Amino acid sequence: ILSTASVLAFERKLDPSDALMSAGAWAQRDASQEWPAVTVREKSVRGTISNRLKTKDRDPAKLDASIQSPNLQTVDVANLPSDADTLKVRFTLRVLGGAGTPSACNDAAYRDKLLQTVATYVNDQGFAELARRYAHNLANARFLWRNRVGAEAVEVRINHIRQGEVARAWRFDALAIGLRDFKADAELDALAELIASGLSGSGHVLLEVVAFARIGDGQEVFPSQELILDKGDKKGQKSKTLYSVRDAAAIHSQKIGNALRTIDTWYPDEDGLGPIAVEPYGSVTSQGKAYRQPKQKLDFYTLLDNWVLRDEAPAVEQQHYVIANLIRGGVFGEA
Amino acid sequence: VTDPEALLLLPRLSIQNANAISSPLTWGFPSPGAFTGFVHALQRRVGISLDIELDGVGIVCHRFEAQISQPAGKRTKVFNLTRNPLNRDGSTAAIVEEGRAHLEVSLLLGVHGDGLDDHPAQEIARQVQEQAGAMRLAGGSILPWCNERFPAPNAELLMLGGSDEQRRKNQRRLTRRLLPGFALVSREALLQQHLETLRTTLPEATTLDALLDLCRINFEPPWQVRDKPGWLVPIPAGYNALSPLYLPGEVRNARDRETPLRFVENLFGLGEWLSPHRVAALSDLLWYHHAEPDKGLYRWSTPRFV
Amino acid sequence: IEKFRCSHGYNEIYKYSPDHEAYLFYCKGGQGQLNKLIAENGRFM
Amino acid sequence: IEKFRCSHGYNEIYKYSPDHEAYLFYCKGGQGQLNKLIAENGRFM
RNA sequence: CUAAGAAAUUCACGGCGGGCUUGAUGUCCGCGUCUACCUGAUUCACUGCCGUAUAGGCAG
Repeated sequence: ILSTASVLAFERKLDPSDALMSAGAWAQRDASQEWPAVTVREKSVRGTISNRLKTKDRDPAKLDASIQSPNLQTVDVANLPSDADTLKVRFTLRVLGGAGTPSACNDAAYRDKLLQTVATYVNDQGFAELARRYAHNLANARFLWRNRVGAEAVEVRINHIRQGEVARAWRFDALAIGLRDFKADAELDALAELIASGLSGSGHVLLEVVAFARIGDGQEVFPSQELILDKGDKKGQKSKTLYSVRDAAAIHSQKIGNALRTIDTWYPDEDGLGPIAVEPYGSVTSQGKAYRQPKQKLDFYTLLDNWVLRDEAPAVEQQHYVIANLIRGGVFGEA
Repeated sequence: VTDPEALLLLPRLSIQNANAISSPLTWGFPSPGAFTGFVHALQRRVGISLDIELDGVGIVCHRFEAQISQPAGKRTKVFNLTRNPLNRDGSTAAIVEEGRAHLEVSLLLGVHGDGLDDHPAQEIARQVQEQAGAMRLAGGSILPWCNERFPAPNAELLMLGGSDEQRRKNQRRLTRRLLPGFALVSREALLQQHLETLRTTLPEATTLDALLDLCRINFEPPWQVRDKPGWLVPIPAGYNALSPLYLPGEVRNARDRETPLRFVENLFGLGEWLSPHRVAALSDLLWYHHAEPDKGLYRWSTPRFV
Repeated sequence: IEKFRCSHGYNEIYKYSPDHEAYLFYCKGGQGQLNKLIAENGRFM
Repeated sequence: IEKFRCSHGYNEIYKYSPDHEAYLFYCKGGQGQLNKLIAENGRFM
């Protein structure tokens, strides 16, 4: 009957690291191995009320009594130094390989059917549309999340690392490579064949991604923000905490991973957004709305069942999305 | 178990988000079972090809940083979480707290077999390093040291020495290499004799309470804190049976249907963080696997320590 | 004078402090956490 | 031999030191800080 | 075959209003630092001549 396996689990291929941010001056980017780190420091913010009022706090006596009592925090802030206009964000990325093989599968019949489906896809069309989009999201510095929206010039340097030394070095102008068009280039396609040979092979392909952005002298950079519940009890505490590995601000690895997976241009809703992250029931956190709903036949699970179980192979875009989920990872399975 | 014919040293390995939740009772450094299972996964993936038996693991931990945060006004700590995606309706999913920690450990794994004579030592050392570069150690990715000053290479020390002096000499050479860390060993005999002295103090005492007494900084009246020998920590020392061993194709929703399953429960022993040159024998300080499957008692320890 | 103030769009609960004349950041949460904190501590100081 | 000596008009607490045979300046404060330091450390050395 | 396998905290913010810390005070008696050495290991790869030469030789 070939039912679905009760334990499905794919390991995360395209594994990035924590993107360390450091700062220095542009036009000495080639000597940027001793650039001092952007440090996370504290500052006090004091605001008036700016939220919408709940129609019982709209009495002008109550409003004037409320705005005489401001609300005080102490936020973490990360700024460039006052004599440094460039943010250097530097992470590593392992492209692991064995992209179709699950880390856990119950039914051996389902496992061999899934391996046959994946090898059918790879022999049919390899990881060349997927690795082109991963090379784009490495090429345009989308992993620079808010550090990219006002930059004068973003330059991304990608170095393939063999046993101890650089095997091949790239260099992109990340503002020319757009955030929504997956076009073609020679160096982008060379990076695409490298990520394809990573994802197809057995061993890992390691890349070092460095991105510089001219923000301005002393301007604010945006490292990753920490999700802490239980901020504290009966005292005054921090409202916004910034990530920092070793006294050095940083972006989380899962935020870099969400930037790299932003390849999904094939969801059935119109591309007013553009590419979104590859997720089952593809759900943009900032939008708060989950596209690729299971009401339509276009989420990950139903497409995987139609592809593997009953051999209803979807469109090439949707199976690009399915194999992009398999590279993404996940824990699947019913009761 | 059997003694190692050689002693491979995986260098300083960076692990970015390891499981800081070792056990239901302990947080902090990941469980030693992660490292022994990692070494068995290394054996499962290259040891069958190089005809060697990678077995045992020495944990050094050059540096450690739990992604924690002490809240305002509390003595305790909480864990910095990740933001999981939304559900299919856009609602925030129920947050499941996972601990994350950044480790820098080096693994003294013992190797014995007929593959030592077939291949050069640096060849099998580079082979298991290139394999461990694409693996994970406690749920955390292994960061592979790209474009720093110089890569930390391997050195497979042959445990068979031409003398006692040559053995101590290259052992001291290795111990100088893994020196900025802190070796983790299993100290269960000290926990047992602390149980005996505490039972002499007041009877019907559990060694759960002896473990808890060895953890806490208890104060004594004349005020003086109780001294503790070394850095004594609680570790999860394996699993104990809760269920009869089920058949492979019998339990519903297993990982696979060719492996017998058994519902188990953690066993909390005791460990001791000591500097690695205290032991004077690096053939020791390796964490092995002791199952005894008929009783339960799937556990790990450092046998031949003292 | 209200003991808690929810900043509504930003999901932050501000509790009034009397030493300085201002509100300080208490915890995250919205109207439900605000109402639960009002039920626990009582509003109007 | 007393461990603390309050200099009363000048609001200074002097603690006895044994190396040199004299009192040295410990902190400021009067009789209350002196009595609190006596309760914490014990007088008469 | 690792309490395995998966994960975007984030959008905005005026901390400023103001201020007399003061009086007083003995640090001080006493003291043996000695003993004995290779800075020299080629440790000055120098100065100049013949030659168009940096090629190659020569002189002290």
